[PDB]
Amino acid sequence: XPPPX
Amino acid sequence: SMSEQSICQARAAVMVYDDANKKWVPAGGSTGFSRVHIYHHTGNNTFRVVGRKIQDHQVVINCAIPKGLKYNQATQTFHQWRDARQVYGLNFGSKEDANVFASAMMHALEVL
Repeated sequence: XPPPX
Repeated sequence: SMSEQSICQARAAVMVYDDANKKWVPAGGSTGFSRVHIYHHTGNNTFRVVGRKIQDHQVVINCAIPKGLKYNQATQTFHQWRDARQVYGLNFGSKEDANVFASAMMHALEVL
Protein backbone atom coordinates (compact mmCIF):
# COMPACT_ATOMS: atom_id res chain seq x y z
CA UNK A 1 0.00 0.00 0.00
CA PRO A 2 1.16 3.45 -0.92
CA PRO A 3 2.21 6.03 1.45
CA PRO A 4 -0.25 8.62 2.50
CA UNK A 5 -0.31 11.86 0.56
CA SER B 1 -33.23 2.99 -3.22
CA MET B 2 -35.22 -0.24 -3.32
CA SER B 3 -32.38 -2.76 -2.99
CA GLU B 4 -29.67 -0.94 -1.00
CA GLN B 5 -29.48 0.71 2.41
CA SER B 6 -26.78 3.10 3.57
CA ILE B 7 -24.90 1.81 6.61
CA CYS B 8 -22.74 4.89 7.13
CA GLN B 9 -21.97 8.42 5.96
CA ALA B 10 -18.51 9.91 6.43
CA ARG B 11 -16.78 13.08 5.28
CA ALA B 12 -13.58 12.51 3.30
CA ALA B 13 -11.53 13.74 0.37
CA VAL B 14 -11.53 10.72 -1.92
CA MET B 15 -8.30 10.01 -3.76
CA VAL B 16 -6.87 7.40 -6.12
CA TYR B 17 -3.23 6.51 -6.57
CA ASP B 18 -1.66 7.28 -9.94
CA ASP B 19 0.93 4.52 -10.01
CA ALA B 20 2.36 5.78 -13.30
CA ASN B 21 3.28 9.10 -11.64
CA LYS B 22 3.58 7.70 -8.08
CA LYS B 23 1.20 10.36 -6.76
CA TRP B 24 -2.25 10.54 -5.19
CA VAL B 25 -4.86 12.34 -7.29
CA PRO B 26 -8.39 13.56 -6.47
CA ALA B 27 -11.03 11.00 -7.34
CA GLY B 28 -13.22 12.29 -10.13
CA GLY B 29 -10.71 14.96 -11.07
CA SER B 30 -11.29 17.78 -8.57
CA THR B 31 -10.07 18.23 -5.02
CA GLY B 32 -12.54 18.61 -2.19
CA PHE B 33 -14.60 16.74 0.34
CA SER B 34 -17.30 14.17 -0.38
CA ARG B 35 -20.00 12.40 1.59
CA VAL B 36 -18.94 8.75 1.41
CA HIS B 37 -21.41 5.94 2.05
CA ILE B 38 -21.14 2.21 2.32
CA TYR B 39 -24.30 0.75 0.79
CA HIS B 40 -25.54 -2.74 1.62
CA HIS B 41 -27.48 -4.64 -1.05
CA THR B 42 -29.61 -6.55 1.42
CA GLY B 43 -30.91 -9.17 -1.03
CA ASN B 44 -27.47 -10.42 -2.12
CA ASN B 45 -25.52 -9.33 0.99
CA THR B 46 -23.04 -7.29 -1.04
CA PHE B 47 -21.51 -3.91 -0.23
CA ARG B 48 -20.09 -0.98 -2.18
CA VAL B 49 -18.50 2.40 -1.41
CA VAL B 50 -20.23 5.38 -3.05
CA GLY B 51 -19.04 8.95 -2.50
CA ARG B 52 -20.39 12.21 -3.87
CA LYS B 53 -18.74 15.63 -3.79
CA ILE B 54 -20.44 17.95 -1.29
CA GLN B 55 -20.29 20.96 -3.63
CA ASP B 56 -21.60 19.60 -6.95
CA HIS B 57 -22.81 16.06 -6.15
CA GLN B 58 -20.40 14.34 -8.57
CA VAL B 59 -20.01 10.64 -7.88
CA VAL B 60 -16.28 10.28 -7.31
CA ILE B 61 -16.16 6.67 -6.10
CA ASN B 62 -18.38 3.66 -6.75
CA CYS B 63 -16.49 0.47 -5.98
CA ALA B 64 -17.45 -2.97 -4.76
CA ILE B 65 -16.15 -4.23 -1.41
CA PRO B 66 -15.12 -7.84 -2.15
CA LYS B 67 -14.94 -10.52 0.50
CA GLY B 68 -11.42 -10.70 1.93
CA LEU B 69 -10.50 -7.07 1.23
CA LYS B 70 -7.48 -5.80 3.14
CA TYR B 71 -8.44 -2.40 4.55
CA ASN B 72 -5.36 -0.45 5.64
CA GLN B 73 -5.79 2.18 8.34
CA ALA B 74 -2.51 3.91 7.57
CA THR B 75 -3.26 6.72 10.03
CA GLN B 76 -6.20 7.71 12.20
CA THR B 77 -7.49 9.97 9.39
CA PHE B 78 -6.27 8.27 6.18
CA HIS B 79 -7.39 4.78 5.18
CA GLN B 80 -6.86 2.96 1.91
CA TRP B 81 -7.50 -0.25 0.02
CA ARG B 82 -6.90 -1.74 -3.41
CA ASP B 83 -8.58 -3.79 -6.04
CA ALA B 84 -7.27 -5.31 -9.27
CA ARG B 85 -7.80 -1.94 -10.99
CA GLN B 86 -7.26 0.94 -8.53
CA VAL B 87 -5.83 1.99 -5.17
CA TYR B 88 -8.29 4.13 -3.22
CA GLY B 89 -7.65 6.48 -0.32
CA LEU B 90 -9.96 8.40 1.99
CA ASN B 91 -8.56 11.51 3.69
CA PHE B 92 -11.20 11.84 6.37
CA GLY B 93 -12.31 15.23 7.65
CA SER B 94 -11.99 14.12 11.26
CA LYS B 95 -11.02 11.14 13.40
CA GLU B 96 -14.73 10.69 14.10
CA ASP B 97 -15.45 10.32 10.39
CA ALA B 98 -12.61 7.79 10.03
CA ASN B 99 -14.00 5.76 12.92
CA VAL B 100 -17.54 5.78 11.52
CA PHE B 101 -16.38 4.60 8.11
CA ALA B 102 -13.86 2.01 9.33
CA SER B 103 -16.40 0.54 11.75
CA ALA B 104 -18.90 0.05 8.92
CA MET B 105 -16.17 -1.30 6.61
CA MET B 106 -15.02 -3.80 9.22
CA HIS B 107 -18.63 -4.82 9.79
CA ALA B 108 -19.14 -5.40 6.06
CA LEU B 109 -15.93 -7.44 5.86
CA GLU B 110 -17.07 -9.64 8.77
CA VAL B 111 -20.54 -10.45 7.37
CA LEU B 112 -19.42 -10.91 3.75
